[PDB]
Amino acid sequence: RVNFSLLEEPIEIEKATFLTIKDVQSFAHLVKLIYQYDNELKLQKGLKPTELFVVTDILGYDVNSAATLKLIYGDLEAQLNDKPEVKSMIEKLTGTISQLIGYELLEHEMDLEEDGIIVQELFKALGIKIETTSDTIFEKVMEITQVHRYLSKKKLLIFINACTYLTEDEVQQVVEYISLNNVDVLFLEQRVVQNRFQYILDENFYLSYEKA
Amino acid sequence: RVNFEEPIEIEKATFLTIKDVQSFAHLVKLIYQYDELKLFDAQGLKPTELFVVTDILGYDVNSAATLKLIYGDLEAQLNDKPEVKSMIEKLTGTISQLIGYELLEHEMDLEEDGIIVQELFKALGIKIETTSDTIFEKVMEITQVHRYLSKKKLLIFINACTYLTEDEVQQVVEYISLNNVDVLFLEQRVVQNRFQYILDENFYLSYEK
Amino acid sequence: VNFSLLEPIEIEKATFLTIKDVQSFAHLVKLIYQYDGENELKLFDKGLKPTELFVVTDILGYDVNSAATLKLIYGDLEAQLNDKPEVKSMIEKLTGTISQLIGYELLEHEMDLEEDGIIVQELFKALGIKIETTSDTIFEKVMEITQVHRYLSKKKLLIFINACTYLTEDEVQQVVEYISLNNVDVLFLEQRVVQNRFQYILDENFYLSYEKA
Amino acid sequence: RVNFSPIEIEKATFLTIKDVQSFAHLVKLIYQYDGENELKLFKGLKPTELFVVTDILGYDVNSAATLKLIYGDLEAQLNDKPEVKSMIEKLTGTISQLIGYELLEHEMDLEEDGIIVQELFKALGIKIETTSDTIFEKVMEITQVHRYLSKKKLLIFINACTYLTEDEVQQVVEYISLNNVDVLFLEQRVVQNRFQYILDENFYLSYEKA
Ligand SMILES: [Ca+2]
Ligand SMILES: [Ca+2]
Ligand SMILES: [Ca+2]
Ligand SMILES: [Ca+2]
Ligand SMILES: [Ca+2]
Ligand SMILES: [Ca+2]
Ligand SMILES: [Ca+2]
Ligand SMILES: [Ca+2]
Repeated sequence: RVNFSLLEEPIEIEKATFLTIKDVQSFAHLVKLIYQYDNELKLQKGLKPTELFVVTDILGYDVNSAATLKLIYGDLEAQLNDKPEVKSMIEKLTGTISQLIGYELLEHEMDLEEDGIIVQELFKALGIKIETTSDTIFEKVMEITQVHRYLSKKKLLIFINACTYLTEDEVQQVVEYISLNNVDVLFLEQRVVQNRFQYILDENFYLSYEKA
Repeated sequence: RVNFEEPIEIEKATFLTIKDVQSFAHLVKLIYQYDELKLFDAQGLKPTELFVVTDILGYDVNSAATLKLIYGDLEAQLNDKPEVKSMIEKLTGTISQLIGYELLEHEMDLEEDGIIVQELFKALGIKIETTSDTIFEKVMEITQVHRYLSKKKLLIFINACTYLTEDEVQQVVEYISLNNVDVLFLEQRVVQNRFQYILDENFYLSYEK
Repeated sequence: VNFSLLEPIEIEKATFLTIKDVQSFAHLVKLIYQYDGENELKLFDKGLKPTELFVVTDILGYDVNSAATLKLIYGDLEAQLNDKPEVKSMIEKLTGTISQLIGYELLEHEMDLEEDGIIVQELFKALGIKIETTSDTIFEKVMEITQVHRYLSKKKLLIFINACTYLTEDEVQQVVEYISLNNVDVLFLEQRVVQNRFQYILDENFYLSYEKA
Repeated sequence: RVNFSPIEIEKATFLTIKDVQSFAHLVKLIYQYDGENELKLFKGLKPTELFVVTDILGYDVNSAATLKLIYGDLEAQLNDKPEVKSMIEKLTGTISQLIGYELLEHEMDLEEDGIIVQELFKALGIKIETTSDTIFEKVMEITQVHRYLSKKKLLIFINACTYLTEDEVQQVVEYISLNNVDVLFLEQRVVQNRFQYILDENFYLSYEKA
């Protein structure tokens, strides 16, 4: 994954790549570009607006949206498909509940009818979601990265200012996760992230791949 | 129970025929307009306490407000069969445990609440069966549903008795008696072989046969 | 359009069908309400989707002012307006003037405000444009349902059940009079004979005939 | 106004937290605001009285409840310019009648009520413009929105000053002091050239000019 704007040199986003932009205006501008994304070019084949995933507000980000739960539930059912001895138990438990309640409908004085219970119905009845209420920014960053692991239509996650919140070993565990799961993410910072390699465009317009 | 040209007393299944079509139309209008024509208790009826059907097969017996009342009642019936409820409680508990393990094995921080019996009712698709209904059956169903909707003091059917054999009518008239529900049947053709208020072409109020 | 259930009766314009036996009247009503295409009632052209069918028993209760009906009526209403261009341009010029004025008000306001335009539909919707139904008689409502049947091109067959029990002999004529004018196929289904007109009849012993009554 | 996890929020007030773990911890505390570990006082603040932004450009300024309030103010404005209101009502009036005849000649029994200004604003899609915003511009708009929502007693911007030059912050602060609202700027690095509370690398609170 490749982008270019004012640099006149293409930056390469492979796994977890850090881009620090010292001058606030140029940082405000690249940020504005990222939200207006459509100038600013993302690649070979140009990225579709819909394949970009941007977060600035880590805690406000809704990770339990309707679409994301759909995939999670899809995978949970799959996982449970591969454990026939468990799926089996579940089926017999739900079957029994249905016979049981079935009887009640009969003894009920109106003309009652039922279908049955499939696993998705169970996921929905259980209130299955990602836990977020007790999240630290670190725990949440991780949760956002994993949703990205899943959202295979989302080609690039850009974090903005996310590092201003994390301790240095915290940044390393996020990187280790991104490395290990073959996803690509850009951290866009205005202040240098300590003890690692990063692109830096400095107070003047000198682009370098230094370290801190 | 009391409604009014002359005051009429509605209790169990009562029949009102109007043979002059215009005055039948006019009354049916007034029935749909209700808020001019006045309906009383033992000594004032609010619109939400009145309930009307012309389209017997189209009426949704499975509407959410009614499904609530049946579910409530179905749960009460569970509650009063303590060994059965306990069986269900532990079976849904066991499910919640199993799925909960699966949550732990899944890579993300996953959470679940629990399964209560109303959720089971909604997951099974508990409703009143209607697909196979005959007009006759649907009238029976609608009538029961009238026993439950006790904020609905009076039920009016219009032209029901044109769909129904004189024997079905009597079934229904009885069934209504066993539930002590007040329902008015408004017709335009006399209902054969029974006592009905009649308002004839020449506007004479009769209690005939 | 055509039905068989037992043989076949063409329904062209305002056509009446009296089923004199109550068992059979009820059976057929059930068939209509259970209509899908795979089941035992058959309605033609050949073709006829359930989505294309349109049945009303309860007339006062029918919602003539639904969103999907109103979209069609507004559409017609737009066209009637394009057929009188001097009125049309006056509307465009008058909404134009509106938009400029409110525009200047967006400029003078502290905040950075933006508008787009007013198009006729938006005017219809701001006008509370609907069919008046509060004061309806059954007769009046029956006209409106017929009228709405006409504008819904997707609805090929309208069916009224027991409509003639609320309607005087004069009133019936006019519905038929309207129906013919507009080339819409509506079937009136009855249990009693309709006074003084041509109908199909199924008698208590199941002979079908086409008679005045 | 008053803050503790003991700080007085008045007009434009900045609070810098130097240890990232503290910062993180407080930001989280802000997103959980109920009345638990940290507290905001006039008497307590309800969570609907609170108003936090981190994602400036993402923030929906054009929400149904905010628009409600602009429209009322726009309407108020209109009413105060009676020559204009009078022109608008004539225009809507004439339109009403033209369509009026068209309904009378329509075959169906067609009915209309009328047009009031609020409906006018709605058919226009009156909204705050944001597609072209810079972060600065958006920051002004949100500050404006805060000025309309009497209900939110406090606005908290987090990391706002990583996107803003010294001169722009200064324009934001001029605006706020002037329209007199309470907005807290929570940062993790010192904002040049102004007074701000500072939490040291623990645990000392001081109120200096940087
Ligand atoms: Ca089910
Ligand atoms: Ca969590
Ligand atoms: Ca639950
Ligand atoms: Ca049934
Ligand atoms: Ca518009
Ligand atoms: Ca009317
Ligand atoms: Ca209006
Ligand atoms: Ca703007």
